[PDB]
Amino acid sequence: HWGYGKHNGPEHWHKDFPIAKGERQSPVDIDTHTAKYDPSLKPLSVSYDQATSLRILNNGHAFNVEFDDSQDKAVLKGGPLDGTYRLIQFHFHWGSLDGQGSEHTVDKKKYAAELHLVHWNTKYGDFGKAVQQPDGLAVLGIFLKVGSAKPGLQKVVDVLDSIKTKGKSADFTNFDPRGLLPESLDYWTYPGSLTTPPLLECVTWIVLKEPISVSSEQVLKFRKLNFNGEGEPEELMVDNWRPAQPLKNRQIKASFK
Ligand SMILES: NS(=O)(=O)c1ccc(NC(=O)NCCO)cc1
Ligand SMILES: NS(=O)(=O)c1ccc(NC(=O)NCCO)cc1
Ligand SMILES: [Zn+2]
Repeated sequence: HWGYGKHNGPEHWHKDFPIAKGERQSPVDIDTHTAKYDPSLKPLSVSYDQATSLRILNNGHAFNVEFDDSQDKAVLKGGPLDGTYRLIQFHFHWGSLDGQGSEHTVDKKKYAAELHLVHWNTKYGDFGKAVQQPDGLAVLGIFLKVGSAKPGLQKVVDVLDSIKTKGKSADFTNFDPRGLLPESLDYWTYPGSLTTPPLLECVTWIVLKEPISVSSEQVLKFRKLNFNGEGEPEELMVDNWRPAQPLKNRQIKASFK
C-alpha cells in the first residue's frame, strides 16, 4: 500500500497511480517573482460561521477533521472559483523537524506543516463525483510556522491522544475552523491535483500568502501520532508530505501585488 516510507513513498506512487507523472500534479514550488498578479481575481469568500464538525479520524496517512457537508454550512466562494464549494474536511501534512513538512514551498522554502481545508463543488452533488471533474475541488492551503501557539488549534492537538493509530476516530463537534485562519486572505492559485493517491487532477489550489504560527509543543503533538494500526509495529506519523512536482504548462496567479 502507498505511504511515506522508504519503500512506498512518493517516488513509488506512479507505479500504482500513473497520473503521478501527469500534467497538473501538486504540490508545486511557488516562485513568488514569477507568479503573475491578476487584478481580475476576486477576494476569497470564506463562510464558516455555520460549520458543523463531526468527527476526527486517523486514516493512516494524516488525521481528518470531518464536517457535515450535506448542506451549505461551511462554504468557500469567490477568488478564482465559479460557484460554491462545501467544506468536507481539513487535515495537515507535517515534518519530523521544524525545517520541513509543507507540501507547497515558497521560493523553495519549506514550512513546518501545511493545513488543507478541502471543499467540493456543489454542482457535482457529492465529493466522490467532484473528484472526477477538473473543477471538482477547491483546497485552501495554509502554511504553519513554529513560533507562538495558535489558540484555535489546541482543541485539535488535545484530542490526538484519542486517535493515535490508523482507523481510530473520535467525536469532534463544535470545532470552529475560523480559528485556524491567518489575518490576510491574500493568495496564490493554480490548477493541480490531490497530493496523495489517487492524485486526481481535480483541484483548484488556493494557497494563502500569510502563514499561521503554531507552537513547538503543538507540532510535537502531531509527531506522536502513528501511521500504523493499534497492535502493529509503531511508526511515527511524520514527513507525510509529497515534495514539489514539475509546474509544466501552468502559471501561478497571485491575488496581490
Ligand atoms: N506507492 S505504491 O505504487 O501505491 C506501492 C504499493 C505497494 C508497495 N509495496 C508493498 O505492498 N509491499 C508488500 C508489503 O506489504 C509499495 C508501493
Ligand atoms: N492533500 S489533498 O490534495 O488536500 C487531499 C484531499 C482529499 C483527499 N481524499 C479524500 O478522500 N478527502 C475527503 C475524505 O473524506 C486526498 C488528498
Ligand atoms: Zn493534504
